[PDB]
Amino acid sequence: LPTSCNPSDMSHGYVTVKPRVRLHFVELGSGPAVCLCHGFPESWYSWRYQIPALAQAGYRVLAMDMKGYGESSAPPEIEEYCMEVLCKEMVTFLDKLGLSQAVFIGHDWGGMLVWYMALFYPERVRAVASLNTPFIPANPNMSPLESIKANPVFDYQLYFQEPGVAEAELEQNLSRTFKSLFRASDESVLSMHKVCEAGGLFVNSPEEPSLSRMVTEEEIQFYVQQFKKSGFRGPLNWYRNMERNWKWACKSLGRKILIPALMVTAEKDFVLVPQMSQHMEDWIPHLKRGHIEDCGHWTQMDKPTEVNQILIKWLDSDAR
Ligand SMILES: O=C(Cn1cc(C(=O)C(F)(F)F)c2cc(Br)ccc21)NC1CCCCCC1
Ligand SMILES: [Br-]
Repeated sequence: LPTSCNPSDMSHGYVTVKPRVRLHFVELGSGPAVCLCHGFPESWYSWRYQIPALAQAGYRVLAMDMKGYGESSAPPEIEEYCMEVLCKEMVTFLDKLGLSQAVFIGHDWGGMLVWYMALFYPERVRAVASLNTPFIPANPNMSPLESIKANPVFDYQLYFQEPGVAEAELEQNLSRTFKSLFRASDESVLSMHKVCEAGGLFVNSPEEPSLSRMVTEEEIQFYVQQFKKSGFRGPLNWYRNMERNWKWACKSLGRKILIPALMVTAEKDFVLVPQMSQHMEDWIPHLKRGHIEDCGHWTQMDKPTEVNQILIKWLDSDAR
C-alpha cells in the first residue's frame, strides 16, 4: 500500500469564501498546486493514498473537505450546493490563497465539479482530471428527472431527493453506513437500482456488515467521527440541484475544453460505468485516458497504486 496520511500530522487550512462559509483542506508538498475534490459521502481523507505520493512527485497538494463535509461549513439550504455556487466558491478559494491556477482532480461529485470548473473557469484551471465521473454536455431537450428515471442504476438518486429521508437512514448507525458503502465491487451488500421500491439503502443489507478488505476499522472510525459534525444533509444536498445545475450547464453549450484533461474509468463501478465516458472526445478533443481494472466506485482506496501511477504520469506530461 502507498504511504497514507495521519490527520494530526497534516497542515490544516481554512479559507472563508463568504461570511459563514469556510472551506477546510489539508496541504502537503511544494510545487505546482493540485486541488483534490472528493465525492459523496467522503472526505479529504479519501485521498490519503494520493496526498503523499503527489507531494513526493513534486506537487503542492490541497485536499479539500468539500462544502457540506468534515471541517468545512455545512449550511442546510439546498441551493448552497448547486454547482454554480460551489464552483464560484472554489474560485474564491484560489483567490484568497493567491493561486492564479491549480490542477483540479475530482472523483464522483468532485469529478462533476472539476469538469464544471474547467468549462466555466478555464483560466483558473491549469489541467483537469476526473476519476469515474464523465463529462456529459447538458441536453436542453431533456429534463434531469427524465434522464435519471431513464437509467435503473440511478434509482437511489430519486431516494435522495426528499429532504430528511436519506439523512435519517445514513445517520442512524454511522459505522454501519460506512462499512456498507466502502466495499470492493465483489464485496457489495447494496443494489443502487432497487432502492425506492425497497424503502432505503440498507433495508436488505446486514445490520452488522463485515469490514471490506479495502479499509481498516480505524479508517471507518475516522469517517464516523467526521460525519458526527454535520451529518448527511449538506452532502445529500449535492444531489438536490439537478434542475438548477442543468440550467447552468446549458449556458456553456458548444464550448470545448481545451486545457489538458484526463478521464480515468473504473471497470467495476456499476453506476459510473466506463461506457458513460465514451463520447467525451467530441467535446474534449485532446482528452487523455486511464482505465483501472478490478476497480469499483471507491477508486482511490480500491486501487491506490494504479491511481497514483496514472495521475503522476499525466501530471508530469500532458498536464504540463
Ligand atoms: O451518486 C454518486 C455517488 N455514489 C453513492 C453511492 C452509494 O452507494 C450511496 F449509498 F452512498 F449513495 C454509490 C455507489 C456506486 Br457503485 C457509485 C456511486 C455511488 N455519484 C454521482 C453519480 C451520478 C452522476 C455524477 C455525479 C456523482
Ligand atoms: Br460498483
